[PDB]
Amino acid sequence: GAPATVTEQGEDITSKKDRGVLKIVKRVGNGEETPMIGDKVYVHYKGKLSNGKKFDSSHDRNEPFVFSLGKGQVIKAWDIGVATMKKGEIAHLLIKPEYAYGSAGSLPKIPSNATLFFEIELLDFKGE
Ligand SMILES: COc1cc2cc(c1OC)OCCCOC/C=C/C[C@@H](C)OC(=O)[C@@H]1CCCCN1C(=O)[C@H]2C1CCCCC1
Repeated sequence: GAPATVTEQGEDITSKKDRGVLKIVKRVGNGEETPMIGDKVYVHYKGKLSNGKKFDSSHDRNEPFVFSLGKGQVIKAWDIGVATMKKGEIAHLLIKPEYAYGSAGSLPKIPSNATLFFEIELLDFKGE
């Protein structure tokens, strides 16, 4: 599966290099420019828990997901991962609980020590 490809071949994009966020680019985006901290960011995504028990998509809501990069408005893995993406790119992220919801989790939706996979498409990013 898509997760196992990332676990195998996938780029370690953490600063500490602890394999905590792993990345494969699936469709290459456009321009040399990736977003700066603070940028307003527009994505579509699909996401799941590795346990296969929960799934979530921006499409279930019929619209892009929007947030300010690097404000901790998402999990650390998104602030890291999306910062590496070009306009128009689709990537896969596989994420250790340390860069998601950790030992506490976020019950009931996310258990203690959960691993998460996302597919992300970066639609646009505008400046603060
Ligand atoms: C544990 O809570 C949730 C987790 C996730 C989605 C949740 C959610 O309920 C608040 O609602 C769906 C719409 C997003 O609501 C706005 C804020 C999200 C920010 C924050 C909670 O999440 C994140 O940063 C990440 C990345 C951005 C997309 C959502 N994501 C999630 O962790 C998903 C999660 C993904 C795995 C399957 C279950 C849901």
